[PDB]
Amino acid sequence: ENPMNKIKIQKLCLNICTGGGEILNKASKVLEQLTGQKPRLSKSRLTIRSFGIRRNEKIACHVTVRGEKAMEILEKGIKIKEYELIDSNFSTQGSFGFGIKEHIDMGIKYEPDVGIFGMNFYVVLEKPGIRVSKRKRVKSRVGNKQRVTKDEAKNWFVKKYEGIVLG
Amino acid sequence: DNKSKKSYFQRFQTKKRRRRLCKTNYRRRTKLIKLDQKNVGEDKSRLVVRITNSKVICQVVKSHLGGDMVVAQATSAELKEFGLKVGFTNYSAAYATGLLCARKILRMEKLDNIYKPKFCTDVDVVEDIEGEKNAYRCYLDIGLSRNSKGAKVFAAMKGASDGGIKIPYSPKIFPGYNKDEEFDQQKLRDRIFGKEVANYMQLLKKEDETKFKKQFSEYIKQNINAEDLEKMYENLFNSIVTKEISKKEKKDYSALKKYKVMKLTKEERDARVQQKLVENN
Amino acid sequence: VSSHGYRRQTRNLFSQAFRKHGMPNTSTYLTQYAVGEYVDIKVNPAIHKGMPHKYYHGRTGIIKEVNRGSVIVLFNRILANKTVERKVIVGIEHIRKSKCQDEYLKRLEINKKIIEEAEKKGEVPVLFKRQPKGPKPAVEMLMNNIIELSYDKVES
RNA sequence: AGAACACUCGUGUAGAGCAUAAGGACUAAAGAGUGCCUGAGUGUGAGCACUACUGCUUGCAUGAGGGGAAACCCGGGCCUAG
RNA sequence: AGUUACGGCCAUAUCUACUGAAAAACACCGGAUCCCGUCCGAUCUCCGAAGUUAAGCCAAUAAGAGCCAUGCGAGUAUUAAGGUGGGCGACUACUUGAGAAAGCGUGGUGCUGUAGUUU
Repeated sequence: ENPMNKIKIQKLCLNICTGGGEILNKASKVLEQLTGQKPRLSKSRLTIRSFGIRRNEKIACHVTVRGEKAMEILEKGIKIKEYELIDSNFSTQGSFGFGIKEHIDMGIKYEPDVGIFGMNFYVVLEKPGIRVSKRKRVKSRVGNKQRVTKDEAKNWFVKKYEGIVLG
Repeated sequence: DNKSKKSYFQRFQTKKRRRRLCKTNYRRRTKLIKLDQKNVGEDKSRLVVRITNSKVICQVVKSHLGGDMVVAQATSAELKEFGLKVGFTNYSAAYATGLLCARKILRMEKLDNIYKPKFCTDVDVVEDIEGEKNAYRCYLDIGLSRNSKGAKVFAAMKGASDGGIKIPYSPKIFPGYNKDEEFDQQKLRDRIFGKEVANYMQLLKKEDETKFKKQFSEYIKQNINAEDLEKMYENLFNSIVTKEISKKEKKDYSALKKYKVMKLTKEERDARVQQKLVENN
Repeated sequence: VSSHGYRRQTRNLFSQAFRKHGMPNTSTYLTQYAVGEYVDIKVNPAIHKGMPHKYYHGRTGIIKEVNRGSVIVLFNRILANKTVERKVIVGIEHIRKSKCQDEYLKRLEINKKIIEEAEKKGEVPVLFKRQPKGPKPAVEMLMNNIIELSYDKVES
């Protein structure tokens, strides 16, 4: 087969949303354990009385992982979801996402004062050369040859983890 | 939404060519080149430094109406004449190229014998010798590259200064600067003569000899060792200052015009369309 | 009633042309000026320093003094039925070199040859004046190929 | 977790913003962020708006002046009122 | 003859699909010890050559969209001067002069300056 032209992970995005006070600190400590990083707190775009959100108030924390560490977390999570995904979960862009309701399934000890949180996982796939669209000098749009398509993303998932993609 | 209607295309204004290509910053260029109306006969020279995956380029350029004129040029790939075997995009190779560039200039102007070289022993700007002709003057053009402490663009710039050209600079940008303390110049000298890489080579042989072979294969092929670098670089600098490279010859590669493709005539284009209708019916 | 600020009534003037927005081109900055040249004012709305008053837009005058990034130009104006000279300060981004002397300078180059020979051989120059177009010329015609014209078009 | 919560990928000539009328101006910015500073210096000339008051443009000299690697810029507020 | 570095005039150069490419370059590419900067060596900064023409850059193709030119529209629309011209008016004929636009047809699809490198 032709080298280059082979799929990889470029990014895994993790986010927890918990609008309020000390809850965000309690949450942040979790992300700081699952990955060796300090996560970025994010703030409310609008003011929404019903949801209990003032504008410019912190509401969530996220962290982005790349390289080897990404492989461990993704394997750890797809197990929790029992290798089962729906055709809804894949985009026209070569990316996919799922959710988890209970952080303790990723293995960490309980500590009853910390609490129970869920988490979103989102995964972005790639082929070499993407740098052409991100570098400062001579920045250009990539060729259709080097994108990742909806079918390819499913094929990669099936191959790599032996999972089942339901219609 | 946008690209769905004709009016989008009809009303659109294109950026200038070198902006579409992301090669030039026009706001920076204008501040750098704009003419002073009272200083008639002033003819500012830019020192242009650019770094490619393969090589370092120094050019000295004057901006004239209709197009920029290149006074002189030097490239790290030419240092192969003086026996440089390795690291053509290294911090040392940046400095060496700026040194080479300066000498070629001062020879043309015949200032060469008045303003002598000075290998990296202070951080002052070049100063006009009394009773003789003034130093050649230039200003630095770094393009789209970022300014930060220890960027390779500033190495070439110190090369040129040490070579005898007058550039205004502040030492804030060199390794060995301190926020509220005197300049530690041994750190600067260290990098110029390649200590930074020797120290990496030495480390890897203790850590992982497999990774060492992967990281430094080209060096191994030349039988260079970490110990050899200072002698290598001292020789390289001296030779630049001492010798001169042979002139280039001109040749007509005209015959390679065979490879150029030529556009279809009207007569052909029409027949091709006609055939396409008939193939369809 | 109308007002009297410094940029009154300049909605049409002092606006960019279609598909020509943005800052000036390099040629603007690399042009050198000298005392005694004729120069022509056209304001660039994107530059906010060194703008002249809108009366002077599109007028041509003569350079009196030259500074780092601006010029002083002499103009004449009628006020209270008398002629007044005015000295206008303008930045170099709002001016272009005038073409108004072009033909005269060519004519001077021809005169400069003749006026030397006129000392050696003649006594006075022929001086090469322009003349307005004269009467219609004479013509000799072969008289084959006649074309007839008629009110054939009825124009309902 | 809903019409409307946070995070992403692709398109995106301005359909946004620019405290305060209306017009003009602005896109690797003049918009949004981040760093440092108090030039919202000091003497003294020449001019533009129908030009007194007022507002602005610009010259020369100085500061144990600022910001920037530097070319450059700054004696209030992007320009036209307070 | 191309390319590459720095440019000039700023779409004949744009936008969308497809296809080609000797040499040398230009790139993608392999790491983070240091200098430097990030939630994140993705970007920026540094140290490298195991791979690859798949991408970009360059070039061709398309009764392509858009842009540029020219012919026609057309002596048409409008307009300066004039008369004891006409009309209740609204407006309009004539005499000596100046003179368009949209649409629609046909052709084009970057040109050049200084230096460097490659049969």
